[PDB]
Amino acid sequence: MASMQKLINSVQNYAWGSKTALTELYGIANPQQQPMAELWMGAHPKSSSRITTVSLRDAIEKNKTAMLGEAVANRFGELPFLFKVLCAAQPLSIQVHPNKRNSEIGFAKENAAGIPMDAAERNYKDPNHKPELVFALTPFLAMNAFREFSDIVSLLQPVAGAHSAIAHFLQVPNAERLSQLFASLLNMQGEEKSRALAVLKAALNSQQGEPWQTIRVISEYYPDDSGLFSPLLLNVVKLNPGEAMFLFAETPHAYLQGVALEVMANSDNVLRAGLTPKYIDIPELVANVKFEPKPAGELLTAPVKSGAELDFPIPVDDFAFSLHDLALQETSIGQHSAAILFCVEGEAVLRKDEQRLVLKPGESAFIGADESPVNASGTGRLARVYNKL
Repeated sequence: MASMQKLINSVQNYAWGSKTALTELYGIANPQQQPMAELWMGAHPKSSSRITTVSLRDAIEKNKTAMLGEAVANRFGELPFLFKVLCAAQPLSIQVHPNKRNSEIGFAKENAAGIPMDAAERNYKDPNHKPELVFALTPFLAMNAFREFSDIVSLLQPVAGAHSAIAHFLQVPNAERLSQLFASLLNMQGEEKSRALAVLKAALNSQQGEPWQTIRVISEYYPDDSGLFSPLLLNVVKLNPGEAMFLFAETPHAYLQGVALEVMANSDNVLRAGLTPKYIDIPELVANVKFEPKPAGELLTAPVKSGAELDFPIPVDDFAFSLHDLALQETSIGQHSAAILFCVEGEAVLRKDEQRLVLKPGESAFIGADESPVNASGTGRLARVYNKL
């Protein structure tokens, strides 16, 4: 193993992935025009990155302290982050990540039931909650958290007659009635559901702009989904490149279009909340959602610039994320932990003593804790996932 290891990374060819994005952005080969949904950078047991070839997982397993650093070897016992490029060419499902206590419970329920971790029925893979950070690489359309009540009221007007639960909320717009509204919409069946959707679709022809536009787009993929009402309840966000959001527990969100970097745990817990053909346990979902608005001005995470470094402070010990402006003069990039460095744009030259490693856009390198620091020079920006402990 050299000081700096250029990663060979997995691309997950999920059907919702873009056939072109990784190629357009990074020159990643795709002669067969497969959907390319996620590019994984990390040591996940199902699909670890490789180094020159051996599994990064396997390499770390053989000297955790040297590779991870003492702090991470102590606190986590494994690489504590998975770093992805996500390319959403179709709108994805609305999801909720349960809080710590409910995660402990769900994890235990599933273990007690003997559900394999890998089963498609398995919803809880960690007895904990860790936030997730999403950072836009191209303009990125998403939903995140409930709108202020007055916003929801205004948006539900044109569809007040779609369902009695909508009328009920409008009569007294509060958290309790929002919860009831959310549950009622998800539980609509048969003609009740079709009538509600008919009202909404008629509205889509007499309302202009957002979120009505987002509903139109989603309806091309989920034309019979009660989740079509969701943009009226949840904030629709359009991230410009370089903007980011942190997904809090107990909060519905959805990735709808575009390319983003995602920093997340290796193992997470997901409850679905719409835009899915799958079964939803509504009582469980509702018991794990906080029906409280989040103001639009609070949706983006505010980064902090210090010299050439832009940190995105994350309220969790597990992982940290920064962007580094490259210059032709070297700057030192150092950390107490394993790091993954990813060239966002431009070109990065990494140097450790006499070793040099060039990263073109879309390429990444793993730096073991023992090998910090490395000097970076070039043009553009380098993204870093690491651990601050």
